[PDB]
Amino acid sequence: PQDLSEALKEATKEVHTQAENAEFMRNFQKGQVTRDGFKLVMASLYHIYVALEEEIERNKESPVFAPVYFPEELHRKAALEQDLAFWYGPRWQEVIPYTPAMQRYVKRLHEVGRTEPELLVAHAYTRYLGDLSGGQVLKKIAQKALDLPSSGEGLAFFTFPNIASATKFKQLYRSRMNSLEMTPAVRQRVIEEAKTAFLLNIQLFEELQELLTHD
Repeated sequence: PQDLSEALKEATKEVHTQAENAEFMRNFQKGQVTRDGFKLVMASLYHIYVALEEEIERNKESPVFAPVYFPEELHRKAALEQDLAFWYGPRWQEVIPYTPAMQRYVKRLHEVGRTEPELLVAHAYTRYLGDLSGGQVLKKIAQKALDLPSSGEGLAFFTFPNIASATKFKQLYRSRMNSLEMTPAVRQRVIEEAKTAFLLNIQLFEELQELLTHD
């Protein structure tokens, strides 16, 4: 439907559902997550955001991405750095895993950011706004299921400090994205890449599940 944000939601409803029904995520959402599994998602998110934010910076001035460029409100890399230092210790950077499923997610981000910046919006929208909207619920599940100490660290990723109202921010983001000048042909590629984003998360979930069950 007219608005890109609406068309995107309709065409990805199927894969979005498959993403949430993916075993690993399904369990996490049901409160079934382990420290090992949670550490894997956090490490995964770090690699994803590092690559995504790297590509955003390279394209922040392009007419195709500038409208959805909100560095202070959304950057997550720094937050994940604080979090990984807690979950993996002081030497996290040389200990966190970087699996094949994480690698191809990163690869795709770099591909899009370097040659087709017009599609970066598909990843940024689903990743940022998706994480922003589901964070508080996932955070509580994490706290309950993992029983961490009153360390004051480990879940910074789940709080977007520079966004007062998640609802008002999403309204603004969709507005910028919905008023983005794009061809019905370019528009189709973007919707298709939104699909790619969800599919990349599904293959990641499938791998993390496999890793945990066979270690």
